[PDB]
Amino acid sequence: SNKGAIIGLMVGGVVIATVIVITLVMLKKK
Repeated sequence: SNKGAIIGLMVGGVVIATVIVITLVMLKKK
């Protein structure tokens, strides 16, 4: 409650950032 649940999305978002990094690595190919 009150910016309290905002942390919840920060937990499952750590894995979303791991894929974004490798993404830029696949772009240089083309």
